[PDB]
Amino acid sequence: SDKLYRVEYAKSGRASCKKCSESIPKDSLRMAIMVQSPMFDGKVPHWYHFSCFWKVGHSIRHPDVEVDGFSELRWDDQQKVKKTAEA
Amino acid sequence: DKLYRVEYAKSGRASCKKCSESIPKDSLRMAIMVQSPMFDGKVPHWYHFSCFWKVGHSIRHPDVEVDGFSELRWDDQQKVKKTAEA
DNA sequence: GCCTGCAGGC
DNA sequence: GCCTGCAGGC
Ligand SMILES: [Zn+2]
Ligand SMILES: [Zn+2]
Repeated sequence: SDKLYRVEYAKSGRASCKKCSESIPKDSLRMAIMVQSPMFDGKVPHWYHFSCFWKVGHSIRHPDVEVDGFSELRWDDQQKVKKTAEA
Repeated sequence: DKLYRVEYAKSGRASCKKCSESIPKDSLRMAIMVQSPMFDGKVPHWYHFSCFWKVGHSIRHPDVEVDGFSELRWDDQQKVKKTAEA
């Protein structure tokens, strides 16, 4: 993907939130900023807790198109994302 | 503590202790379970379903002797039950 | 228990 | 691409 953001249920409980530094629990809703790596080719996620993600400031107009993995979310979470972005 | 286990193969890496060929992921496989003296916990010796019977393993009552039996799909439950009889 | 293949994190 | 955890084999 070439999108700037990603959302998904945490594939493990091992990722740390770039903002608050705590672990992001398996299966919890997490969002990433996708960044290029200097050490190799490929994009790499910077993960945040859902709430942590929004605190750090974001002008996401249409979550459905800008955020990779939006469609694979449970419906009510797709809403939680829209309501939050629009806020 | 049952002596046998049956399940759909969790991976494709296990090798049949009768014929030596690999046991394909999700295929129906059977094990005799053995206690390890190197660590607490049982080691399974896996077989392709058919190979299991060709080495002299024997089961009268699958339901009770074979761990995992009742989570098999129905037709596989019947296959095991009949093969055991035969 | 040890190994290994690979998924997840970075 | 490097590191590590871990599931799955034995
Ligand atoms: Zn956080
Ligand atoms: Zn075999």
